[PDB]
Amino acid sequence: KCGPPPPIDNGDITSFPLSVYAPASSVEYQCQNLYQLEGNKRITCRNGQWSEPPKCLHPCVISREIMENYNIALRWTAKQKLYSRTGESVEFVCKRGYRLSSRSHTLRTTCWDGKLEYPTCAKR
Amino acid sequence: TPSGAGEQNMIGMTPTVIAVHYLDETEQWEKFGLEKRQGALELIKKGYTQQLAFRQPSSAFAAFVKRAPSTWLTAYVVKVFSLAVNLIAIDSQVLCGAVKWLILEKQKPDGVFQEDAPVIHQEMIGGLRNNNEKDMALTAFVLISLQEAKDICEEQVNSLPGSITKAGDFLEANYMNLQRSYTVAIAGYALAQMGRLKGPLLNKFLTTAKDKNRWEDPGKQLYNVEATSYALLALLQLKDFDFVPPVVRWLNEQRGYGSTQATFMVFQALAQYQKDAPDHQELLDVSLQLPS
Ligand SMILES: CC(=O)N[C@H]1[C@H]([C@H](O)[C@H](O)CO)O[C@@](O[C@H]2[C@@H](O)[C@@H](CO)O[C@@H](O[C@H]3[C@H](O)[C@@H](O)[C@H](O)O[C@@H]3CO)[C@@H]2O)(C(=O)O)C[C@@H]1O
Repeated sequence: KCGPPPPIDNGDITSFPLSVYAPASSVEYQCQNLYQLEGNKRITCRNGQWSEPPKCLHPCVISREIMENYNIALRWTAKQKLYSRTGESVEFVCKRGYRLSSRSHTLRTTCWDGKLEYPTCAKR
Repeated sequence: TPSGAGEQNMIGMTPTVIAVHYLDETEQWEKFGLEKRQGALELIKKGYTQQLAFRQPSSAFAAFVKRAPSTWLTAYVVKVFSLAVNLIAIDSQVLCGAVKWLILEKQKPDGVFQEDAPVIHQEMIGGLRNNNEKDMALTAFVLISLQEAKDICEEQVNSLPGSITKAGDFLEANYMNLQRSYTVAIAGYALAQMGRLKGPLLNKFLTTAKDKNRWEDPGKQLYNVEATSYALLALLQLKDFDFVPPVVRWLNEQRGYGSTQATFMVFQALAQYQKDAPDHQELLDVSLQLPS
């Protein structure tokens, strides 16, 4: 018999908590909107003990602040801000007349766990 | 009677819940007619029970069974049900399920709450019906509702305190850019509640008032009543009893269609003013809100 399930950052269980859980019994987690479950969504009451719980991978937030800098702006839409899931790509072109000064590929990237590497475009 | 009852029922619940609250909090039942309390409690029960038929499998609410649920309405339900927890039996799964849906489904990574299915009856949302600063205004509105539920649900819903914190960060990071008195008042209450209103933000909050007695913007005056009520709640959180008497007088002097928010917020703020403030001024009439 286990106690209440552990918490995880940016997520919670998909059911209402109880005080004591009979062994064999499981519960699932879910992450907040745009966060990505890493690991098994389910845990089990293993001899009076919870099995291991998942991680929630961070999305990447593309601000009007970040835009004004690396001198890149939004390629398709014209939203002054945008959110990207982990495992999902964003695409820019350069600012008011600049060249691609980063790597031989980098305009198209993979947000992963809050990390997204921006292409830099330098002036003139 | 307009048709989308998931919303209309909340409009009709509102006068009764906030009247009872006001009279409980100020302990003025003796004067009003203590005989009438039991009846008011049953009217609240009947509002609550009727709202349950609009609760979706997701634990969110909407005007109809097959309309997408509203973020704003689901948060207004949480706030109203939270004021009623020691008035009637409110099932925690109903209240904390709605809280968890907000947190899990409608909050964006940077803390913002978003509305994907606006309410049909836009007159019920008071000064939110404005389109500038809606991210801040709505995030504040929802967070205030989360704050009301924190102690009922913190246990049933572990993600609640972090979602609270994350909403506060977003308000704090954008408070200084705000232009409208309404947002300054509503976000200022939300921040003050968490003790996170200070420095330039506190100064900005206080200096936004007109004549040190109201928070107002060009527009429907009902929105300024509602703004100033939040502001009065923020001042009570701050324990700033020096700033308070002119605010209370201006509000008391301002005694319909589209008045759900004004009514809710004036009665809340004035109840807390009398509950908290030493030698408070004599105050208005509750039988309008609570007839027989
Ligand atoms: C986080 C996020 O929103 N990711 C999307 C992105 C972004 O919306 C966008 O990149 C930001 O500017 O869009 C993605 O889809 C696009 C992609 O398939 C590209 C391929 O180069 O094509 C785009 O459709 C274009 C179409 O190819 C053009 O010929 C046409 O002129 O316009 C269309 C739309 O404007 C896709 O939108 C992306 O990968 O960049 C998908 C991400 O998940």
